[PDB]
Amino acid sequence: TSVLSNFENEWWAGNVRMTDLSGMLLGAHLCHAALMSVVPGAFIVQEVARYQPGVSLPDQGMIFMPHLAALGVGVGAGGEIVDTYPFFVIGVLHFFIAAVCCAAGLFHTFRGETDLNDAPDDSYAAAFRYEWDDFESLSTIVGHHLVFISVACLIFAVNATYGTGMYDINTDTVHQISPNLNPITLIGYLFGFTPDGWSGAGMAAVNNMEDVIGGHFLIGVIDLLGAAFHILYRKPTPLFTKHPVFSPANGGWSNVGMLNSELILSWSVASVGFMGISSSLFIRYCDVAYPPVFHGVDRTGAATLQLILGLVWMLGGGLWHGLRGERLYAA
Amino acid sequence: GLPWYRVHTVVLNDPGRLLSVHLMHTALVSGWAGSMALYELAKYDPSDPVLNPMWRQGTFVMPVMTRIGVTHSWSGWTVTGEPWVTQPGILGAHLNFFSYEGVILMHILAAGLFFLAAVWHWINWDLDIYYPDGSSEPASDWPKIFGLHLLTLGIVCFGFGSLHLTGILGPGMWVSDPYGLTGHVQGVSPDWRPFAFDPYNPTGLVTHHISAGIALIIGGIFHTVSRPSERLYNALSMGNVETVLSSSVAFVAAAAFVMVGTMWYGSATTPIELFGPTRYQWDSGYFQTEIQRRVQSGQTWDQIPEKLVFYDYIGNSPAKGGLFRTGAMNSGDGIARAWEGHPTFTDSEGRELFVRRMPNFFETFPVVLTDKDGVVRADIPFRRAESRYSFEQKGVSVSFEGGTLNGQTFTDAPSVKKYARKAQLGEPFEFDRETLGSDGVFRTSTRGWFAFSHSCYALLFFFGHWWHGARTIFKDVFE
Amino acid sequence: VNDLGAIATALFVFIPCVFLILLYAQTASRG
Amino acid sequence: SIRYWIIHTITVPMLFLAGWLFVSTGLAYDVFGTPRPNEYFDQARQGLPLVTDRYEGKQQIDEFT
Amino acid sequence: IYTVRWLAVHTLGVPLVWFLGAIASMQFIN
Amino acid sequence: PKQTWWGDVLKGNNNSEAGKFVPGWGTTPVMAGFVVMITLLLLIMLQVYNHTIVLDGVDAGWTSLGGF
Amino acid sequence: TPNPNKQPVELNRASLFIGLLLVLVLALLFSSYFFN
Amino acid sequence: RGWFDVLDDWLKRDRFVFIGWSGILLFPCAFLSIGGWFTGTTFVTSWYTHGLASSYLEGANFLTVAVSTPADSLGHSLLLLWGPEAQGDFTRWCQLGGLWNFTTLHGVFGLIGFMLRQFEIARLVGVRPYNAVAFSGPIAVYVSVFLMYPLGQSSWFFAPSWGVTSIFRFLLFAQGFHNLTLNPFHMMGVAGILGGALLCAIHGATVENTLFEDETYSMVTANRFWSQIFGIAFSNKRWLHFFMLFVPVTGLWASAIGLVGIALNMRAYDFVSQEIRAAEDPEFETFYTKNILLNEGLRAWMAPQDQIHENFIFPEEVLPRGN
Amino acid sequence: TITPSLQGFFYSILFGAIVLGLLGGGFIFFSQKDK
Ligand code: CL7
Ligand SMILES: CCCCCCCCCCCCCCCC(=O)OC[C@H](COP(=O)(O)OC[C@@H](O)CO)OC(=O)CCCCCCCCCCCCCCC
Ligand SMILES: CC1=C(/C=C/C(C)=C/C=C/C(C)=C/C=C/C=C(C)/C=C/C=C(C)/C=C/C2=C[C@H](C)[C@H](O)CC2(C)C)C(C)(C)C[C@@H](O)C1
Ligand SMILES: CC1=CCCC(C)(C)[C@H]1/C=C/C(C)=C/C=C/C(C)=C/C=C/C=C(C)/C=C/C=C(C)/C=C/C1=C(C)CCCC1(C)C
Ligand SMILES: CC1=CCCC(C)(C)[C@H]1/C=C/C(C)=C/C=C/C(C)=C/C=C/C=C(C)/C=C/C=C(C)/C=C\C1=C(C)CCCC1(C)C
Repeated sequence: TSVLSNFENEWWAGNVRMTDLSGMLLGAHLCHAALMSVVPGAFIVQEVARYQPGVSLPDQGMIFMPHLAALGVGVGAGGEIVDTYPFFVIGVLHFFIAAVCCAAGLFHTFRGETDLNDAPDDSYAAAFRYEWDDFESLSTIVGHHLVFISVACLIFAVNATYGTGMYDINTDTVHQISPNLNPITLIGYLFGFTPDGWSGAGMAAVNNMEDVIGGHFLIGVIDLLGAAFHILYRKPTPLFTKHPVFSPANGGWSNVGMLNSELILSWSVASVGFMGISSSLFIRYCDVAYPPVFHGVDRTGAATLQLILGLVWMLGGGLWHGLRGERLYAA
Repeated sequence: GLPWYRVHTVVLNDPGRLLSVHLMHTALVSGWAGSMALYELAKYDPSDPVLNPMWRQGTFVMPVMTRIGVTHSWSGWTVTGEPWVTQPGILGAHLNFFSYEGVILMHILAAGLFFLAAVWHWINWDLDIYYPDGSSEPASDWPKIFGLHLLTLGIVCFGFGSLHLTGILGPGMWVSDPYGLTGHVQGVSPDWRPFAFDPYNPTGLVTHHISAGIALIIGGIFHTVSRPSERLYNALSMGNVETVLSSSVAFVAAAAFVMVGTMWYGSATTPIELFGPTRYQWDSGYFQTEIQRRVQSGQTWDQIPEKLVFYDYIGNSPAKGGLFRTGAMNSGDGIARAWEGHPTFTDSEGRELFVRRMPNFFETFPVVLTDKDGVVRADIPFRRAESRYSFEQKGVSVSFEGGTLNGQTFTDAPSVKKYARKAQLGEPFEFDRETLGSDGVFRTSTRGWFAFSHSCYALLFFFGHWWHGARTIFKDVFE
Repeated sequence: VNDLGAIATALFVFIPCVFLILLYAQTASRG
Repeated sequence: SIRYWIIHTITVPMLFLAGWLFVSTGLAYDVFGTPRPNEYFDQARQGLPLVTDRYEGKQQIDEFT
Repeated sequence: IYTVRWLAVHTLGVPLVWFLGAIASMQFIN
Repeated sequence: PKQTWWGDVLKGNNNSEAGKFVPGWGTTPVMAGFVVMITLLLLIMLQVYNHTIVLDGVDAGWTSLGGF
Repeated sequence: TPNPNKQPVELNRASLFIGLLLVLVLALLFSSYFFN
Repeated sequence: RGWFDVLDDWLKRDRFVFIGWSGILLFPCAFLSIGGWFTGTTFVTSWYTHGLASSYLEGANFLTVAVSTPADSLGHSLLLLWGPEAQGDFTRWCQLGGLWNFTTLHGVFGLIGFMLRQFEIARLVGVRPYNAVAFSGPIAVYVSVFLMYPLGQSSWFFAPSWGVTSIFRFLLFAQGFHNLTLNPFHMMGVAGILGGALLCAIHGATVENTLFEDETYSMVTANRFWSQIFGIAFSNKRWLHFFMLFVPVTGLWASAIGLVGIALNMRAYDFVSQEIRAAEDPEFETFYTKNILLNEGLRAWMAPQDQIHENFIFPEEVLPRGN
Repeated sequence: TITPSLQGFFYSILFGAIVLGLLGGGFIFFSQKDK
């Protein structure tokens, strides 16, 4: 099925069988998202069930409550959990999202048409036809997903600034913090250029909520602009086409800029692993975004967990799928 | 005919008779379990749970029974130090039935039933199932049979972990304090936090048997469905049962070694209330440290719980026995009856010195009473020698706190010498030999016998694994 | 000494011995 | 034959001297912690430096050092 | 020319020669 | 060759697929990973038992019995 | 129905002597410890 | 032909030596074990664990160099170069005795690799692998002496330090503290080894002295000679050589079981009736009692310095003597 | 929380992976070379 390595039709590899089946692939992703959303809500409800008021969160071993309390959910002045009901509401809403995703996945796996190339010729569904070769098709997908991520980030920032704000570590309580919008100052962190001097952990030495909220505004605007870029153009440019790549497809650097299913998957996997490593640094050092009132002070274990996951995705998955895609570029 | 060391190969090609001999072996094993437990019951003294526990009494299977729930007897007595109350009142309270005698009865019944099944399968060796659809030669598929067996064992492991061990639907398991004082049979709750890998915390065991249980079930299901691979199938010769024998023997040897390790080093599975103290608790001064801290914590000497002082005797160590010193420990130094109390020694100048305790290694030790500062004060010279630092020349009194010799002060040189030797043997104690004709030479507890026997078994079974692997891999040659 | 020492020695001497003699006899009777 | 003779002549004595100087320059004592002949004891430090604790052995040696 | 035998011969000889030199050096220590 | 009832029940599990294997390597690669995984697991346990590894708040000794 | 797999058991005279020597020598060695 | 078949054929290719798959485990592990021993004797000293000078730098002799065991305080710690003890410091790793663990563990895996290698070679040639089963004995001895014994004791400190005089110290220590010579399993081991030497000697002499004037020797003459000289003789060649194989291996296994027994102090240290009878009257004196006295003396005179960590202090008065 | 001993074990896994990878890479690469 669009691959001939040695073992394409093995049951333990059977997911590759959906390489071209667009409808089934969409269903599979939706079901997976159902899993990813079931876990948080279920474990939040389980946590709130055993939560004790006198003891502090770091001493209760909660791995989802701290992230919710960091956003001012159910906490008051002094950083103590007051009311537990909003955590329960968050869990229930994740249950709802998971149920909707699972319904969609069941529809597209069984009721929906397996391959959208078999859609009835502009039936609201041919507009969703995509091919792992044509660039234009996948461009609009990237654009719309960027739209959603950007709207999420902007919503987070707007909530922080105007409505009910976040738990600011320095001010000791939940406040609508006034954002900092000095773009050079924000983008300096990416090279470690913190105001207090260069720092080893980029983006992680922020010492005030204003920096993070301004950065989120910047990221939201940037992602919205990129969404416009990809939705409105869909055409390959001399950046993607005609860029150097080293591969045994042709021994040595080439300017081909190849495209393939495994290659797209590999770039995505590498991106995820990189985010894992960046988050590892973040939770190791940045305690503005992780108030030790909630997550505790010692946080080497969580950072190491993130590190391992990031290495597995960036090195293992990224390399494996990149090599397979480059080899499949011998068609 | 066959050589005497190959007589049992006459069942190699016969699945029915192979199953028959396995069933007969199972019948023998269950019968031995029953008979051994019966004998131990018939030679037991429930009166004294403190200075004569089961491990002092040469019990072998009673601690293994007691580990996971069985404590009382139909005659009434419990091993925890209280007459058994029939707290059972309802169904799911078979606990009044599954005492020692209930387990014995069930095991003997299983022995009989398995023996009958073995006879049946020996006679009906040619059932149609052993033969494939269209070939006279009997042929079994070992991979799927392994899958079925593994699934069964995974179900039973998951049930044991989740129901029996947790106490939800079972007696639970034996738990205790760090010093072997309070011993309950209570349920445990599983926790997946990393401290469940601590071997001495029982919460791991449940957490193991649940998760591992599930792992076997999945592992069963896969093998009940999945076929082998030509590569592996040809390499390991999966069509030949001898490979199963080789791999199983290796596994069982590894299991024996791991069990010996836990038994010798102690763990949550082996509590000292059941199997007795290890040899490292004497070496590290574990109980002496604890007692000394407790007394130093303001408690008077007579207020020290007698189990905690019995554990500090060196006669309890499993590293003081012998290979042919047979029988229970009480056949050795005799059965204890009373603790004479903690003795203290003083010399002419009134300085308080202490006796150095004999390590596990030495069969005999030279008695040396030394100043706490590391200077030898007095001693007992060799059997007949002239001295300058001596017991009498310097003169030594001994005074006893608590116990039978409370407040007493022996300054009679033979008495001081006797109690010096006792003090270097741990804690002085009242031992009786007249009841059993005890020989005064020590013996090892249940823990030592376990460790020795199964280390020998593991060592032999490794050679067995090598031999059977050789006969599997070289099958074409070994004919 | 051990009252069971003599019994253990006797059974150790006897059981393998009777086993071996039985095997040899039922071998030699056969041609 | 002949070719390798040049390489071995150039190299082997250099390796021999490498070991020689590794001992002579006293580097081995630092690498392996082996005491100098005067380092076994001070003028009166005739006590033995025996480790008594498993957990902090290296630091205890540093005290013995 | 890097045969497995070359590796083996060198992995043996190199440390062997180094240690022979070291021991010789120790022989001349007072 | 008695045709018992229980034999009828169990013959399919006994030798329906007797002597059948899939060609090549099949699932053997996946098995490899599992082995390596347990090779870590056991190893970790050993060191935890050996006090080479000291997990935080996990005192591998008789003191851990505190709480029973 | 007879079982094909049945086979007799053989032990010649020399093997009997070897086995008896092994057994008697082991008994002589270990009796001094069994009596303890 | 995948990469695996290429690798397999490459391993099995004829060379000066045969590598096989087993080589991947044998050669690195064997080489590391040998190198560890050589380094430990040449440079590393035991001044901090046993208070000895057991290295050439110290000025020791070939008969007195030893890779001495780790200290007593470490218990049975594996002493990894990166463990809680060494913590990555090579010098502390050497001083603490980590070279002993390095050498012994890599030796274990070298022995395992060698047994696997014999399995593989016999598989290639196509003959019964009796050689591997024979080699099973040495592995039993090694595992019993260097692993099971120190594991049954307090620490690695009681294992045999890799050396010559250190091994002699181990022998004398075993006699003093476990009374090993009186252990029946050691007696079977001694009988096995001495009988193996006897079999080798007389088999060689017989084959040389019944050579045909050209298998190659008169089995009939040898059989008659031994029957009329000694009484019994091998009339079967296969039995003769299987017996030659069987005797020393069995001796090694019996000794292995003896050594695992004494690892738990489950030792045959004394005969109870003799101790009782000696207690009743002092005139009763036998060789066993004097052996007991020698054991007492060796324990007393060796303990203060052998187990230096224990800080034993026995005065002259308590030391046993022949007065 | 990570302790020094656990970090040492993790570095051990790194080094062991490196050693095994270099050994296996050398073996497979040399086998592929003189095919
Ligand atoms: C001692 C090393 C060893 C081990 C532990 C071992 N085998 Mg063997 N072994 C077999 C099964 C077996 C099982 C099921 C099993 C594990 O449960 C073992 N083995 C294990 C049979 C398939 C096959 C033939 C079996 C066979 O013919 O057995 C005949 C044996 C007889 C009449 C008596 C031998 C005397 C023993 C002193 C018995 C003493 C009582 C007993 C100890 C009580 C304790 C119980 C328990 C704790 C041990 C076999 C062989 C054989 C040998 C040899 C040399 C061995 N083995 C060796 C081992 C064949 O020649 C021979 C062979 O294969 O040649 C063709
Ligand atoms: C649970 C109940 C258990 C009850 C006990 C069971 C006991 C079973 C039998 C045990 C003894 C078996 C003996 C077989 C004896 C026997 O028949 O041997 C001869 C036999 C010959 O094998 P073949 O295949 O050539 O012929 C087989 C037939 O002759 C007999 O089946 O070979 C072996 O058995 C190999 C092992 C020899 C072992 C002995 C070698 C050493 C001999 C000398 C040692 C003592 C002297 C030492 C002087 C210092
Ligand atoms: C295309 C190409 C390739 C790939 C090259 C690579 C690897 C390109 C890498 C591209 C990357 C990593 C792009 C990512 C850029 C990251 C950006 C732009 C992050 C911006 C984040 C900002 C601005 C946030 C800032 C904040 C916001 C945040 C909320 C916190 O409050 C902190 C604070 C305030 C710093 C090859 C390898 C195929 C060939 C190359 O030659 C060319
Ligand atoms: C043979 C003999 C009999 C007749 C007389 C005669 C004089 C000739 C006599 C010979 C005597 C002589 C001079 C013998 C010389 C012998 C010697 C020293 C041989 C030594 C070779 C040295 C070797 C391998 C060392 C290898 C070292 C290794 C891997 C190091 C391993 C390492 C360790 C130990 C710590 C961690 C780091 C690392 C690198 C993994
Ligand atoms: C028959 C019948 C049918 C219907 C139900 C009913 C209950 C009535 C049933 C009756 C069942 C009964 C009474 C079953 C009794 C079974 C018994 C007692 C089985 C035997 C157990 C004894 C065993 C294994 C022997 C072990 C002996 C061994 C190792 C040999 C040597 C020994 C070893 C190697 C270790 C050291 C000690 C020693 C002795 C040297």
